[PDB]
Amino acid sequence: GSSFSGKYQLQSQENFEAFMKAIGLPEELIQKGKDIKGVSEIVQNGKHFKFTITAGSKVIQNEFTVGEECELETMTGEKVKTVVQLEGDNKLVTTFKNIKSVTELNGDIITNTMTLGDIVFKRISKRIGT
Ligand SMILES: CCCCCCCCCCCCCCCC(=O)O
Ligand SMILES: CCCCCCCCCCCCCCCC(=O)O
Repeated sequence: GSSFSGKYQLQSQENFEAFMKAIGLPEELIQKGKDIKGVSEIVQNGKHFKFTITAGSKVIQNEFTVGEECELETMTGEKVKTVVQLEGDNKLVTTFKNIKSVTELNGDIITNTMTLGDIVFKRISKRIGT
């Protein structure tokens, strides 16, 4: 299975600044990063996932197997041990650092929602070729 596989780019986001402040992203990276339409690349092979998030020179590479312990490198660079689960046929769900993350794919649109307390940080991305 390779349902999530693809190359995607941010179209729009909500609450970037409030969320990144709350998690402790350096102010310099908040200000430089707020208008970056980052590129996300996902390679899925059954339960095994590799994903790359690129925003300028900043490249975050992660991998996990659904249902197994993984170590996810977050935006600050903090690495957190967690588990990513499938929810329904189109969602990837996990929690780290008290952040609830939901990644939902519908056709060529991926929506990622991260909520920390009352702060909801929503990203909409669109497939950009192969
Ligand atoms: C060359 C100047 C450096 C640019 C630094 C960019 C700062 C990163 C911006 C954060 C983008 C948010 C990515 C989160 C991805 C996700 O939620 O899955
Ligand atoms: C960098 C923070 C760790 C991310 C934790 C979520 C792991 C499951 C989702 C992986 C697919 C990545 C899709 C991201 C799309 C986007 O950039 O908004």
